[PDB]
Formats: sequence, C-alpha cells, structure tokens
Amino acid sequence: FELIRRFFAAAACAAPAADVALGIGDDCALLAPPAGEQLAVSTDTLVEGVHFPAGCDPFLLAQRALAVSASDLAAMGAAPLAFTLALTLPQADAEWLQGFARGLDAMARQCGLALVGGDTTRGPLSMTLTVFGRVPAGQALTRAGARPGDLLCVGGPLGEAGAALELVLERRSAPAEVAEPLLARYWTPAPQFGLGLALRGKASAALDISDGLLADCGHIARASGVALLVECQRLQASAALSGLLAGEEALRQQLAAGDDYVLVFTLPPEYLGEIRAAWPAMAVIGRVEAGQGVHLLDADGKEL
Amino acid sequence: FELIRRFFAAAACAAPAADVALGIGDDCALLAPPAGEQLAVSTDTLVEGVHFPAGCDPFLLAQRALAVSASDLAAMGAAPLAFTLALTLPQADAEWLQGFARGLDAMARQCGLALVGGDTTRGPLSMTLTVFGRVPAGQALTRAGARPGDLLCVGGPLGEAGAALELVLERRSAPAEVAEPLLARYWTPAPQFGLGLALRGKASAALDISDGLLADCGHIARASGVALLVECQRLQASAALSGLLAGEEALRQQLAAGDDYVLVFTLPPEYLGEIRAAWPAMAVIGRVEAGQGVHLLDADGKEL
Ligand SMILES: Nc1ncnc2c1ncn2[C@@H]1O[C@H](COP(=O)(O)OP(=O)(O)NP(=O)(O)O)[C@@H](O)[C@H]1O
Ligand SMILES: Nc1ncnc2c1ncn2[C@@H]1O[C@H](COP(=O)(O)OP(=O)(O)NP(=O)(O)O)[C@@H](O)[C@H]1O
Ligand SMILES: Cc1ncc(C[n+]2csc(CCOP(=O)(O)O)c2C)c(N)n1
Ligand SMILES: Cc1ncc(C[n+]2csc(CCOP(=O)(O)O)c2C)c(N)n1
Ligand SMILES: [Ca+2]
Ligand SMILES: [Ca+2]
Ligand SMILES: [Ca+2]
Ligand SMILES: [Ca+2]
Ligand SMILES: [Ca+2]
Ligand SMILES: [Ca+2]
Ligand SMILES: [Ca+2]
Ligand SMILES: [Ca+2]
Ligand SMILES: [Ca+2]
Ligand SMILES: [Ca+2]
Ligand SMILES: [Ca+2]
Ligand SMILES: [Ca+2]
Ligand SMILES: [Ca+2]
Ligand SMILES: [Ca+2]
Ligand SMILES: [Ca+2]
Ligand SMILES: [Ca+2]
Repeated sequence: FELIRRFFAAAACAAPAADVALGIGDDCALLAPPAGEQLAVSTDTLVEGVHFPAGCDPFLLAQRALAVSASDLAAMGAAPLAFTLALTLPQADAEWLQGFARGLDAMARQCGLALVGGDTTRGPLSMTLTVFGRVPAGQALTRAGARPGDLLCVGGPLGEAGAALELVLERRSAPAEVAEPLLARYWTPAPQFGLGLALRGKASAALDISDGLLADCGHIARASGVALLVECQRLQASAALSGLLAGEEALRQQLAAGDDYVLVFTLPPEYLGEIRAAWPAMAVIGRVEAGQGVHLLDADGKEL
Repeated sequence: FELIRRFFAAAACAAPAADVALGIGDDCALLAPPAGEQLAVSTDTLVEGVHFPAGCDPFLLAQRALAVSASDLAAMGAAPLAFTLALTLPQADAEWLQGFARGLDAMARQCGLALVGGDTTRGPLSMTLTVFGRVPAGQALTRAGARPGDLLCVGGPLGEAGAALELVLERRSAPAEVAEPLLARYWTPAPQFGLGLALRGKASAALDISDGLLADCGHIARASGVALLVECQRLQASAALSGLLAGEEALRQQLAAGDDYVLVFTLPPEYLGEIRAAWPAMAVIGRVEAGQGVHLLDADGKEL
C-alpha cells in the first residue's frame, strides 16, 4: 500500500487539476466534468508478453501504456482530462515502480492527463488504464458516417511501430540512429489529440489504428455500410520506416502491423485543404465507394 | 471480435440508458453526466487464482467482479450509473463468454449499472471493471472526517465471505443450506448503495471493507488522525456465519477475512437512530477516540 502513496499519490500527474474534485486517496475519484460537454470514456489492457516484452524498462512501459490508451480519446475528437491506472504486479519492486511512475508522469504531462485513481493487485504483470476526455455533444468522431466519395486518410506514417517491434524483440538489428525514431513510435507514440480536434465537424468517420490499417478500416466499412479502397501506391514509407525496411516488407508493416495510434478517417473532399493545413502529416490513402468490405488496390486499380 | 457484439453489445445491460449518449461500438463511450453532480470513478482488477478460483463458473464470476467493483461507489455514497469491462482471456470460449455475459446482465440489472464499453485482450485470465456513479458536490463519503466521540459502525454482518472462501476452495465442508447463504456473499455480494445514500450528510467517514475490517479501519484512522477502537464483544456472528464457524474461528474471519463489501463508517451519536431506522442491518462495533491506530479491545477494555 505505502508504495502507492510514495510513487503514485506523490506523482506529478496526480497533483490537483481542473475538473478533478477528488484525486487519489479514497474509494472513488470525483470528477467535475465540464458542463455542456460529454465525457469520453475508454479502457485498455496491456498484457506482458502480448503488448510489451517481459523484462522491459518500466519507464518506457508506463509511457506506452498511457499513450496507447489515450489514443482512443483522439479517435473520438475528445480533449484529454484524466485517467485511472489498474496495475497487477508479480512482486512489489520499489525500483521498478519508481521508474514506472517517472515514465507515467512524463507521458501524462505531455498528454494533459491527470492521474486520479487506480487499483493495485498481485498477479501476472498487466495494467488496465481507463482514460477520460471531453467532447461537445454531437461533435464526437464516430465510425458510421462515411459516405461514397469521401477520401480515406490517415493522420501520419504507418508501419513504424511494427518495424520497431522487430527491433524490440531483437528479431532485426539496425544502426542506432535508425532504431531511435522507430523505438520512439513503439514506446512513446503521440496520441493525435490535435488532429481529433481539427476533425470535429469535418471527418465523416474516424478511429485509431491499433490492430492494423486494413483490419481497422473494416470498422468504418461495416459501421458505415460502404466499401473502403486502400491504394497501394499511396502507402509511401516514411523516412524513419525506410531506414529499416524496403518494398514489400515496409508495405506489409503499413498494412498489418498495427500499433500505429494514428487516426484513420474518412473526409469529404471539400475539407482536404483545411485538414492538410492543420495537420500536414496527414495523407490520402484511398477512397470510399458504395459497396462493402475493405479492398487493397494496386497501381492499376486491380484488387490484391 | 464478433463474440463481443454477440455476447456484450447484445447484453441486456448494454441497452440504451439514461445519461449514456453512446454505448458499445466506438473508440470511446460517451456519458452525459447529470448536471450539478460529480462523477464518482473507481477501477478494480480481479486476477485468477487471487480474487477467484481457476475453473469457476463464469456466470458467478461476472457477478462477483461487478459487485466488488460497484461496492466502491456505495463507499462514496454515489448512485450507480455505468461501467466498462476490460477482459483478458487465455482463449475465446463461446460457452464461457455466454455464461459470463449472462451473469454480468443479472448483477448489472440489480445494480442499475449500464455496460457502456470495455476492452478484450489475450493473456492470463483477469478482468478490470471501471464503475461510474453520481454524487452531489460536498456530499461524498470521504475518509478524513472522523472525530473522537463518533460511533464506529458497519453496514452488515462480517466474515461471511471469508467463511465462504473456505467452502469455495474446498478447505471446509458444510450442509447445503449452510453453504448457500455464505456462497451468495462470495459470488453475489450486494453493494450497499442504499446505505451510502442514507449516510450522506450523516457519516463522518466511510469506506467499504475489501481487505479486512481491521486493515480497512486503518484508512479512516490515518486519514482522520484518530484512534479507532473495535470492541470484540460487539462482533456477533450472523446466523449465516454461525452455521459454519464458532468462537475464535468466526471472530478471526470477522476481523481479517475481507471481501465483506459492507461499509465501515464513523457516525456522530445523534444520527444512530436515523441510520438504524433506514438500514436495520447496521451494527455499532466500537468508537473513535483521540490518538492513532486501530485497537481491538476485549470485554474488559484491554487491548489484544
Ligand atoms: N496503481 C495505482 N495508481 C494510481 N492510483 C492508485 C493505484 N492503486 C490504487 N490507487 C488509488 O490509491 C488509493 C488506494 O487506497 P485504497 O484504500 O486501497 O483504495 P480502494 O479503491 O478503496 N481499494 P479497494 O476497494 O480494496 O479496491 C485509492 O484512492 C486508489 O484509487
Ligand atoms: N469485454 C468487453 N465488454 C464490453 N464492451 C467491450 C468489451 N471489449 C470491447 N468492448 C467494446 O466494444 C467495442 C469493440 O470495438 P473496437 O473497435 O475493438 O474498440 P476499440 O476501443 O477501438 N479497440 P482498441 O482501440 O483496439 O483497444 C468498443 O466500443 C469497446 O468499448
Ligand atoms: C511484445 C509485443 N508488443 C507489441 C506487439 C504488437 N501487438 C500486440 S497486440 C496487437 C493488436 C492490438 O492489441 P489487441 O489484439 O489485444 O487488441 C499488436 C499490434 C506484439 N505482437 N508483441
Ligand atoms: C480464490 C480466492 N478468492 C478470494 C480470496 C480473498 N482475497 C483475495 S485478495 C483479497 C484482499 C483484497 O484484494 P487486494 O489485496 O488485491 O486489494 C481477499 C480478501 C482469496 N484469498 N482467494
Ligand atoms: Ca477504488
Ligand atoms: Ca474501497
Ligand atoms: Ca485494447
Ligand atoms: Ca484502445
Ligand atoms: Ca542518437
Ligand atoms: Ca471514433
Ligand atoms: Ca484487437
Ligand atoms: Ca480493430
Ligand atoms: Ca476503447
Ligand atoms: Ca480504438
Ligand atoms: Ca481492488
Ligand atoms: Ca475496490
Ligand atoms: Ca437450498
Ligand atoms: Ca469513502
Ligand atoms: Ca489490497
Ligand atoms: Ca485497504
């Protein structure tokens, strides 16, 4: 118990914060959600050996856990507010917990997220973070509004965290300056809060890419009752990705690595200029048509 | 994925509900918290082999997980609103998930809790539930307000879930009619929502008993800067507990079993009649004095 007060109640991100009436210390936290906005709520579990490697640095792990969880707020166009941390520990290592809380502080500061509570238990290493944000009624980015003619877009480079995973698992090697930007996408992805806000009233549908580009395109296609067409030639590897992989290897990571935590969204053509101006890292990758399913097209428009 | 729609999106407790603008289906749920009240937020993890036995009936397990999590809302005097379910599964067994969702529905209905979202992952069996409730500002039951002279009270019989655990783990046996009420306290404890509401403006401090009576009395003693005195002679075993255990065995379970999910609270003497009238199952177990720590006293007032 005492390590909770020492490491988390005392953490910088657990300090008093706006819209938080009561933080760590009681049976519940108390939020005063801003009047006139809805509260966006999402929860994510990271499991040792599944979402991160055993033996990893806890300073990095805490940032990854909070970032991948906070990304679902950006996927709704919500502004960040607070979170809770449920932590399951095989043993209560003070030095591990110290590094974990240090990394949690760093990512929470960068995300504007107040730590208001949590839970600590014993067992195989796992953590579940529940994040809270605010969005005006009727302005949240949902998945069901895509229409034929909409552009299919992403908020940034794809495949970088999958390339990074090869390095993390020591299944591939790279020069240090190639590894560093890719490892940053795995351990410290940046939730695309600013893009989510910019897409309010403009994107017809949106979510974040967690499972993988093609898989997660499926949610828009199914919820909206349309076909999504991904154009292979529009999947250009970033400089960072290209430092490690080429051709088909890079393409496969873009299509199916997941862990990107960039938004995939459909956009009426009339808003392309506004979103390009507000978020130059966005890219058009395809289009929406009438029909069903997700379709990958080659340079000639033939299905793969 | 499809089992989520089949078993949880289709669950009765996931139906449209008041103050829920968006339930299951997107990257976040959207809550419309009632204006003029704070949102109580708590999260709990249950780990296989720690908080429930391997191989157990999922219909019972789902009720236990939600009830023990919802109890923290009662511990703040909050009225129930909604919850999310993060579930980690070693394998996706359709019959297990069906029973789990059936039990989740039953307990969620009895608790008035809408299922609005969650997360599903692979790994050693675990679940983290995050519960949401509402409480007027300034009326939540906190831990720091106890004063010397306050009565120390609990909301119901103690030790019953610890007695039950002996049966659950097959470390003890009992006639069926003795086992049934105790097993009900382990698998389906009733969060004391009505008591939490009745204690608004009356209890000086409160929390629920999860770790154990003496351990959890420590939180009030430390937060309030007082001594809590538990009177052994006031720890009378219930009929249900007495069906299985006697004397010291029953007392030890009352003091240290935990898993009671009844409230422990301090109460100004002038409110005893009101709380007895509203919640006849409550019991006075001791008193608050100036000083520090938790103290167990015998019939003669000597410390044990
Ligand atoms: N890993 C964690 N990170 C942040 N806050 C935490 C963490 N674990 C616990 N907390 C918070 O720190 C306090 C722990 O005190 P405790 O009395 O154990 O809370 P609780 O919610 O009543 N525990 P329980 O009902 O037994 O699950 C609570 O306010 C928790 O919300
Ligand atoms: N065990 C569960 N119980 C209840 N709802 C769940 C559960 N698992 C997932 N959900 C919800 O069902 C939907 C699952 O769709 P999905 O697109 O996978 O959501 P998500 O939150 O974007 N997934 P991810 O970002 O990869 O963690 C979401 O609305 C979840 O909140
Ligand atoms: C050590 C390690 N770290 C990361 C990964 C990548 N990874 C795990 S799960 C998942 C999909 C989303 O999770 P879920 O399916 O639970 O929704 C992805 C892209 C890995 N394979 N190994
Ligand atoms: C199979 C099984 N089911 C239940 C129990 C009882 N139990 C586990 S943890 C705990 C304290 C609160 O949890 P925590 O310490 O994680 O806060 C209690 C009372 C058990 N020992 N075994
Ligand atoms: Ca809690
Ligand atoms: Ca509690
Ligand atoms: Ca997830
Ligand atoms: Ca997520
Ligand atoms: Ca360098
Ligand atoms: Ca969305
Ligand atoms: Ca998944
Ligand atoms: Ca998906
Ligand atoms: Ca989510
Ligand atoms: Ca998502
Ligand atoms: Ca707990
Ligand atoms: Ca709890
Ligand atoms: Ca019977
Ligand atoms: Ca309380
Ligand atoms: Ca505990
Ligand atoms: Ca405790």
